[PDB]
Amino acid sequence: IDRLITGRLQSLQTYVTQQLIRAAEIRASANLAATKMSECVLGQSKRVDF
Amino acid sequence: STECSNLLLQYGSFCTQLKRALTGIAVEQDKNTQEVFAQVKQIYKTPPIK
Repeated sequence: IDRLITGRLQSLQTYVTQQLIRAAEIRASANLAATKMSECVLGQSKRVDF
Repeated sequence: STECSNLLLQYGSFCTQLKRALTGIAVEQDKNTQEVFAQVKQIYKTPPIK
């Protein structure tokens, strides 16, 4: 049971760490979406290819 | 080694998750270089007059 506990804790830690990295990517995309609604929707961006 | 390859199957999909993460990384540098350098559609040539 300690072997299974260590294995499942390693699997859950891998899942939580990958979800943390993916949530950092989603947070970067959400900051980009907030910028692309403040500047594109709530304004007009003069940045080229934005 | 055959014995280590048999024992590595008991850990589930650790190697498959590692390969998926590295394949996503390797696709990601192709996407990075394409979004940095390939923003131009048609390739232009400099005339001989300089």
